[PDB]
Amino acid sequence: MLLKGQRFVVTGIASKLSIAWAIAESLHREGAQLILTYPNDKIKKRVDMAAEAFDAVAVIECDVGSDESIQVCFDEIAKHWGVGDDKGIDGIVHAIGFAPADQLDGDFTQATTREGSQIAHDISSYSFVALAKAGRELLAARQGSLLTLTYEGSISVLPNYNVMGMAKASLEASVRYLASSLGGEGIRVNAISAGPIRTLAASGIKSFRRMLDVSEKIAPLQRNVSQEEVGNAALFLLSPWASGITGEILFVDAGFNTVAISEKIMM
Amino acid sequence: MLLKGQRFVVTGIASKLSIAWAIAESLHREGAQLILTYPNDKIKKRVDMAAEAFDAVAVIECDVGSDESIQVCFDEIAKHWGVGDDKGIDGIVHAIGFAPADQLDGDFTQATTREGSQIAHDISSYSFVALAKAGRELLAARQGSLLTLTYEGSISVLPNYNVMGMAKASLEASVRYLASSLGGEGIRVNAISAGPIRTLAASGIKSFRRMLDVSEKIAPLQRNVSQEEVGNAALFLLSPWASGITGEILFVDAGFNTVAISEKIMM
Amino acid sequence: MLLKGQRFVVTGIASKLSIAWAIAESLHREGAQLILTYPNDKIKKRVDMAAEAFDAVAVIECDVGSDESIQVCFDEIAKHWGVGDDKGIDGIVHAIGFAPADQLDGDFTQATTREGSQIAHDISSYSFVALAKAGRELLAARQGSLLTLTYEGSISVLPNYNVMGMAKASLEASVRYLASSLGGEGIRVNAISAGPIRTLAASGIKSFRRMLDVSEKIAPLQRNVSQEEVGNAALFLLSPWASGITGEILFVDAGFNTVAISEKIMM
Amino acid sequence: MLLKGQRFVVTGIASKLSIAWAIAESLHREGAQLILTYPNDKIKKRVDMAAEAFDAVAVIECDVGSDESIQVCFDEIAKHWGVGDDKGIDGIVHAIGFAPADQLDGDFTQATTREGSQIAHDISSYSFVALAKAGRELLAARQGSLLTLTYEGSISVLPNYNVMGMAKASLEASVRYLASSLGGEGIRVNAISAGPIRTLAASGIKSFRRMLDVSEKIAPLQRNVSQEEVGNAALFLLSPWASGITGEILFVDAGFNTVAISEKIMM
Ligand SMILES: NC(=O)c1ccc[n+]([C@@H]2O[C@H](COP(=O)([O-])OP(=O)(O)OC[C@H]3O[C@@H](n4cnc5c(N)ncnc54)[C@H](O)[C@@H]3O)[C@@H](O)[C@H]2O)c1
Ligand SMILES: NC(=O)c1ccc[n+]([C@@H]2O[C@H](COP(=O)([O-])OP(=O)(O)OC[C@H]3O[C@@H](n4cnc5c(N)ncnc54)[C@H](O)[C@@H]3O)[C@@H](O)[C@H]2O)c1
Ligand SMILES: NC(=O)c1ccc[n+]([C@@H]2O[C@H](COP(=O)([O-])OP(=O)(O)OC[C@H]3O[C@@H](n4cnc5c(N)ncnc54)[C@H](O)[C@@H]3O)[C@@H](O)[C@H]2O)c1
Ligand SMILES: NC(=O)c1ccc[n+]([C@@H]2O[C@H](COP(=O)([O-])OP(=O)(O)OC[C@H]3O[C@@H](n4cnc5c(N)ncnc54)[C@H](O)[C@@H]3O)[C@@H](O)[C@H]2O)c1
Ligand SMILES: [Ca+2]
Ligand SMILES: [Ca+2]
Repeated sequence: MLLKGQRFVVTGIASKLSIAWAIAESLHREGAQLILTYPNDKIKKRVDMAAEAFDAVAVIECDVGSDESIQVCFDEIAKHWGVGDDKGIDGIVHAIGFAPADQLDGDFTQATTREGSQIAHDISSYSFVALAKAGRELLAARQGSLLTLTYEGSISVLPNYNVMGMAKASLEASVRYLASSLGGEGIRVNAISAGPIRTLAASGIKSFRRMLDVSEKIAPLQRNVSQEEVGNAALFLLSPWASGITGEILFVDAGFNTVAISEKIMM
Repeated sequence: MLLKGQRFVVTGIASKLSIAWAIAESLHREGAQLILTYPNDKIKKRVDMAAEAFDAVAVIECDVGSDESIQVCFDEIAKHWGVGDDKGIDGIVHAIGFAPADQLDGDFTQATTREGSQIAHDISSYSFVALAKAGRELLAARQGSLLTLTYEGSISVLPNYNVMGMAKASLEASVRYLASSLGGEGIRVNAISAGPIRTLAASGIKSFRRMLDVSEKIAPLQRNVSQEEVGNAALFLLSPWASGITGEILFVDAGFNTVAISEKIMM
Repeated sequence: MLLKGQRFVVTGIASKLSIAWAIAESLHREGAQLILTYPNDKIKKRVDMAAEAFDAVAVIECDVGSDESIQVCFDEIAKHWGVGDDKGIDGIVHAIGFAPADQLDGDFTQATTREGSQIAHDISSYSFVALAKAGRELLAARQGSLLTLTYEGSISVLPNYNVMGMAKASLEASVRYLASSLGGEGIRVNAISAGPIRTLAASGIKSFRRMLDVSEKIAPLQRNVSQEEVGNAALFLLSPWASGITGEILFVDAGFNTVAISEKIMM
Repeated sequence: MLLKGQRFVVTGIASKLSIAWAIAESLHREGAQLILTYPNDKIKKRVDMAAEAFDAVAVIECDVGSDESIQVCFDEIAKHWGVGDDKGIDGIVHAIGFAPADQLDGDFTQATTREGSQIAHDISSYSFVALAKAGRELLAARQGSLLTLTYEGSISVLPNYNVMGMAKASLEASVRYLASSLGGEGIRVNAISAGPIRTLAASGIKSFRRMLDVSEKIAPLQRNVSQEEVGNAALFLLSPWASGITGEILFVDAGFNTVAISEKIMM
């Protein structure tokens, strides 16, 4: 229905719990054709299953740490989607972040290192600019959009978020800059700031479970959001319904970012 | 399809050019049942035509300047929508603003008066709280949402916007407060900040046309948004797709709010 | 020293605990001449003592609820400060807020009334515009500045803050508008957003003491600010040192506004 | 007077036009002892002259691109300022930014490269964290503060600012994180967002002069700020007067950041 005959490149699918899986899901449900990318061979398995679940046009390798990797990915994409009068792409989904585990443990000042910061910014922030660069002509040809996933750590302190907070502030700046750079070609650029999501994996970590729990206690809706809530918001922003929207950070966080002190917290 | 069997109260329809008409339109298109309200008898005509175009369950009077007017409106609504096991309302749309014309002419300090400010805040800002108050039980019964329309004048100066800027900052605060007050009942509260819209009427005013033109010159997409772009974004926020979103200000302004100085402006 | 021969009008002194007392204090310490205003006869006593402590040029009545009251106040001020070649005023301090007590108790939606909102906006927000209006010519003559006191409730929910949150968002909009309206005459307009202050009175209220305590627990400096911290920041903004600053909201809140979830809160 | 017997480490002095020169100046004027740092041997000359003008305790090398360079700098500083019962430092001033010239020319997407972004973030953003790290114990011992210089490009697009916009969003995130990490030791962390400054050098570049000119046209005070305005604001934030302030971005930009469309711009 809504995305009939529209084409999307989705990155960052690591598994069934990935927000990007849910994004892929929402897009497929609405009639879209997908190419999915994978960073390495060990993650390739989970991507293939997504390929299966959603009838993926193609599954292409893409390490956003490698400009060469990105270039060849977009070359491959050109051959499915860059030939004919109907050439182009309707969206690119960036759902990639990484910081060395040791950057995110305890005191920001003690834990943050020159290299970890460099890596965090490269993979989490520059990579979006990199995909914008490689996708420009295809997106331009269908006036399609770019979408990234961010987080409130950028503008508000949360413990152990650390250098990812810096990397996300950076990525949100890139949203604004790209929207200015690309809007002349009718390409929209947007971000969703997802709330903390209770996953299987995440619930594993005492400190993470704790953060999830104060979240629910602060958030107006008195819960954490689900992946599907984020996927449907993403669906919206990638859809013709969002044609008037560029440069937006859309919070899908059950209202967390708007509270200073909740009544529930007062004890 | 998307809003099949869902019920919405839409205010602020003054004519075919009204953003609220386009909102009503988007909601109907997706299968929704509408009650439309009108402030006075002279505006009633335009509302009726909307009633016609969209098969309105009902057309009820509602002056958001009168608590009594609002109460009786919601009494009337109770009789269509507050009986049965399926009782309740899926959304309320607030698309009402007013300031005395003389508040909005030239120097903010010279032009702003105690009474005009009072009127601007009452009709433009308190009225949303007022509808929240009267709608609480119906919204609560279907976990539905509230939606208002705002503008960037709240946080950024634009000439002659004046006391509406203050009134809109207020209204956006009310979005945050209501989201906190109501979220425990599963009621979402959100706002769209629309960009300047080129209408027939508006194009009439030299000073307005001028503001429209610098807008297009600043905005990344190099245009002003259409009512339908705002109606579809509203559709989204009122829909189950937006179930993870409360407290949001969603800009539908073709990216204006994100620019400081455009390259086009540099001359 | 720093404010030798400079003249300030200070409002909002209700007692020794008032932030405005501390502001007056900082200004006097640095060599400034003060006129202090009082709203009513019962508050006049505390103002007089301030007059005593700081060698006030004059003590004039000023109910910011009355345009007539404000006009005559500025007439009186004209006679001390509006004659000679050295005519004018270096600053006006607005430290006035009020909402009916019943507006600020429990559920925002249940508690907020049309009239309380109206009163909150009138006294807390419009009054600053009103003083700007009456002071324009005097400020213009010495290129002096306006300063108001706000609070984070405007942009972030805190319980029972309610309609003052709306009133403060409004007042901060007025800061931006006034800065635009008045800057052509070299008049600066700024605000301080004070953190919660532990006073004698305030510590009286269980709910207030509780809010103070979560504050200290969230704030980076692990304490609440003192009146004197706010008075010295105010001193700065009213001083020639702040000649490049207009339109600013300066947070003096020991860093509260920047935290989402503190480590101390995590239990 | 105000900073009698207080000690500051100032970085980023490149010449007499440097904002950091003006900062040094303001600090000295108020009775402070300075150590100044230099990045390389060719810049060392301008630093020495500052050493002369302000009676610098010491002039130490510090390339914020080298962790080793930073460590040894703080070792040297320890020997002047880390011995005795009065050991410690009252402030550290970070006034360092760099991006490869080619990152800042034309289309953000075309011009931005993986390496330029990496370099911009390393020198402009991580370096502040690096100084925080090395200075922690000295600052802790006198409960002193850190101060950085930023710019509105972080949150609002300006042409050719590009990857520095991203780097500055990052640096402002670091301000928030550091304020949280360090506040327990009574160390404040703040930033000034300076407006565009008309310098000799800068006026040289057609595109820069143009940006300066639209600035003056947009800014409420109808001018650009001077270095001395920034130095005095810095003086304030480094002073005991600012003891209640941490995590702040203080705009010293003559009100630019608050305008959307000026009346002067409307043509
Ligand atoms: N889960 C949450 O609580 C939450 C909340 C807000 C923001 N986010 C953001 O959502 C995004 C997606 O998170 P997620 O939970 O779906 O999984 P995630 O955190 O694993 O997202 C990162 C993804 O990028 C991939 N990736 C890592 N390095 C790569 C490289 N060099 N090249 C290519 N791909 C690489 C990973 O394999 C993974 O698929 C992230 O950017 C995250 O910051 C998540
Ligand atoms: N058009 C734009 O450029 C633009 C941009 C941003 C924001 N907005 C906002 O969008 C909203 C809708 O604007 P619009 O262009 O559709 O028309 P509008 O500006 O006429 O919206 C006001 C509506 O409220 C109604 N109304 C006024 N007083 C009332 C009262 N006392 N009781 C009940 N209803 C009353 C009016 O009749 C009208 O239908 C407004 O709040 C406006 O501030 C519009
Ligand atoms: N104390 C805090 O925790 C805190 C924190 C942030 C913001 N603030 C703001 O600081 C400002 C000063 O607060 P405060 O603690 O010094 O005392 P306050 O809250 O009593 O400030 C209000 C002052 O205005 C006066 N006033 C009230 N109605 C008036 C009228 N009609 N005309 C003239 N004057 C009138 C009052 O008598 C009083 O002096 C307020 O605006 C408050 O919102 C205070
Ligand atoms: N001038 C403006 O218009 C303006 C406006 C807003 C922000 N700012 C910010 O103010 C700060 C100071 O700018 P400025 O105009 O005084 O001069 P600048 O732009 O030259 O500031 C950079 C300084 O850092 C030094 N530096 C560069 N690489 C270094 C390294 N590897 N190690 C150590 N030092 C290094 C430079 O030599 C110079 O002294 C910058 O961070 C800039 O972004 C300036
Ligand atoms: Ca937004
Ligand atoms: Ca600020």
